[PDB]
Amino acid sequence: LPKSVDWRKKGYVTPVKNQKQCGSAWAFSATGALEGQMFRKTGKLVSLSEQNLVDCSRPQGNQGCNGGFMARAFQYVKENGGLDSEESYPYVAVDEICKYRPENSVAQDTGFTVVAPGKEKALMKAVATVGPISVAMDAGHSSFQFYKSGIYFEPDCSSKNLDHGVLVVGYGFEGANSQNSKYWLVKNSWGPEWGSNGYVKIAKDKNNHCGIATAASYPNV
Amino acid sequence: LPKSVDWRKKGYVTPVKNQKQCGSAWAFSATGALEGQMFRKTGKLVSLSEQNLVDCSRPQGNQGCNGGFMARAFQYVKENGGLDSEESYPYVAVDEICKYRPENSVAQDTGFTVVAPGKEKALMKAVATVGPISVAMDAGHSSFQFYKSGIYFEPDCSSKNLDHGVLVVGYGFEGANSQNSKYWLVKNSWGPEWGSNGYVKIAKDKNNHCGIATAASYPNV
Amino acid sequence: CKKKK
Amino acid sequence: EVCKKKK
Ligand SMILES: [Cl-]
Repeated sequence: LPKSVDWRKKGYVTPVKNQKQCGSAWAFSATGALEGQMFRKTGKLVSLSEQNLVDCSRPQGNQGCNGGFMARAFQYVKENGGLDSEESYPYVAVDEICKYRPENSVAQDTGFTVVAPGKEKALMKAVATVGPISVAMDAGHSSFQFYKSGIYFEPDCSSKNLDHGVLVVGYGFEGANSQNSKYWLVKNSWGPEWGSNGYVKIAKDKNNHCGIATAASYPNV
Repeated sequence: LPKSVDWRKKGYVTPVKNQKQCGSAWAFSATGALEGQMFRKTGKLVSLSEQNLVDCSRPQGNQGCNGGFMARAFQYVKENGGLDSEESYPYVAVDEICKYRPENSVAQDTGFTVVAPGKEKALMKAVATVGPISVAMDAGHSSFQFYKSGIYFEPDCSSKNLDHGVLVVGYGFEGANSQNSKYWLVKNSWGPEWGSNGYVKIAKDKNNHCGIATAASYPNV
Repeated sequence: CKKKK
Repeated sequence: EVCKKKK
């Protein structure tokens, strides 16, 4: 596998978005992964509607701003037959009535694939061959809110208690040697000011730090 | 006009590039604008050759790595009949022999349109109705070199003596009021590591800050 | 598991 | 004013 991967360099990733005061990270993580897969299928990068997911996917088990799951989001897109563009269905960071219109849909999926749980090498292989991957992580620590740069390593991080959904867009390493100071390249949904540019380098191959490889998946397009 | 526009979310914009030690920003700004207009015309996003412009547009008045102007580049593309892809005419950041190949051309323009100088409302109308717009700006400040987050505002910025070419890919605002804390979304050519993933928010409706609306133009395709 | 807010 | 090239 490549020593480094960065799907942003290849056109797979939309700009950093901001969920604001709505517990909708699961929706941003799912649209990030579907955006990468729809791009690989069509050559066209089109931002998808988190608000469509927040307002419409309660039947699949999501709870809007009260939380949800990326896999249930991909299940909604499958059952619904489509998912609207963000341009047509803007984000307002509150729970609202579903306004989905098929004429505005720009994405579809047939289900989703789960990465072998707990296995960072399985996630490295999925990232290298598929594109961006949705993942769950433990973001429940003040060090995460205040993160600015460098490889994030939180001693109290859990790989099982996962309260946040984010997007792995790549992996890399700091310094001349490919095997040390390794990290996952993670797109967050807290705006471009958080993390200096909205991304965080999470320690890689350090025992599934913060659970990045515990519950990783991507839509089937 | 729309309260906000972000052409990156519609597939019009290539990933951030890096001009390195060569004064070729005018070339990156021009290929960025032509990339957006070719996408609007064909639905296909194809990275364009800045090296083609650096090496071949001296007759039109450009000076390669010593500087140039986006309108002279769009004039070159018109007189030349074409512009090669980035893949077929790679970037090497030094002045080289013109190797333009018509068989590798993936873009054309019939000339260019100029935005009324100095008018940010005219630039806003161009950005909203056309796509990404090439603009000149005053980037001669350490505050720009070390920019990372927020709306950029530099007291020493000039609106008339401009040393850099960049691409306005949209505009937006912070907060809930669309009529204040406004910004221009600007793509730079200093690599993704610079700024916010290669981008900067420049203060909008603050008296043509840093000259963004002084010398704006777009190719006609 | 728990919801991913 | 000055005629700066856009480097
Ligand atoms: Cl110009």
